[PDB]
Amino acid sequence: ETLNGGITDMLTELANFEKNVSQAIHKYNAYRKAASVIAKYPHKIKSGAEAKKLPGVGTKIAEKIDEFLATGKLRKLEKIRQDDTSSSINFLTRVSGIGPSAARKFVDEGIKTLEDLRKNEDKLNHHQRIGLKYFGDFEKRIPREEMLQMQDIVLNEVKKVDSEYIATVCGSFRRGAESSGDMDVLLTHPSFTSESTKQPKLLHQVVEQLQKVHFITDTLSKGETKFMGVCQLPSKNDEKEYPHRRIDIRLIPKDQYYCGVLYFTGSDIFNKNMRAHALEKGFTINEYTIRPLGVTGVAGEPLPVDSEKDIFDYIQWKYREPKDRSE
DNA sequence: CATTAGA
DNA sequence: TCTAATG
Ligand code: NA
Ligand code: NA
Repeated sequence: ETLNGGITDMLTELANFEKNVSQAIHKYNAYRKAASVIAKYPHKIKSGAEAKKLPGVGTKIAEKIDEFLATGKLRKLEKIRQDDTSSSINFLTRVSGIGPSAARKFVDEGIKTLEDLRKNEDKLNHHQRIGLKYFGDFEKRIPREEMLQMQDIVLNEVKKVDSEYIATVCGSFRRGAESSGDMDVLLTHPSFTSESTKQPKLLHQVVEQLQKVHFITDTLSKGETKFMGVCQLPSKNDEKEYPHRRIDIRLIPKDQYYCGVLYFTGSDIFNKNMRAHALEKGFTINEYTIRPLGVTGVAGEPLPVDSEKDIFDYIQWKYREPKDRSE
């Protein structure tokens, strides 16, 4: 957690590089396992060899360990950190809709700078274009202050459109976090569940709504179960407008809410833990359901839920407020 | 790990 | 169709 961090962090530095600049899934996958194990390791790594004993830690990595242990630096790292091309890819990648595949492709073409992108807004697709369009706004955090204003609006329409709607703004937001990245609206409705052959307009109705009013200003992607967009707070009697923000909505079968809701609310750890807990308590929990375990090895049978509570009960736990969903 | 674009 | 990009 700190006793072997540099090693791990250098490792991840390395790893990530292979994945992105180079197209070396393997090496990249190497660095990651290695970083994982060493990370586990209960002692201070003092040398390659000691490291090397490790599973996944070969001669390659060990080698880097020593050089780093010796000189608190690495060349390959130092070389890469320098490398314009590689620096370039790490950056373009920040543009929403820009992957590494694209990042290289763009570079090769010679698009390195943000402006480069602008000069050629044509070589970019709608997603990427909007990505670029709102680059600055997409990088800025979301004050809960705004979260509250945002949430409030979304809820208001949802209800206005159909009273039978169920929405939940999951995430950190939900976990009481002071700020957030983008807003996540978990959606469902009774006329939709596991079997009931859809009702795409169920999704569509709302979206239209939020656009209607002008909260949604753009669509990244819209499918029959997941809308990916950008929204905006109504720049008051201005002198102050609002940054453009990422927003996502997803329709859900009412018979799978709380689970998802459980799940999207997190935290990353709280889940796992809550997840490990169900296992002992004779269960299984995943993004959609909770199913009683059967000794034979595995087992099915999706237990009926009506609130985050049911799930809790099932594994016989303490209701944990979103607030304290921290781990 | 699944859901969307696009080509 | 596959393949990429987001979460
Ligand atoms: Na080994
Ligand atoms: Na990106």
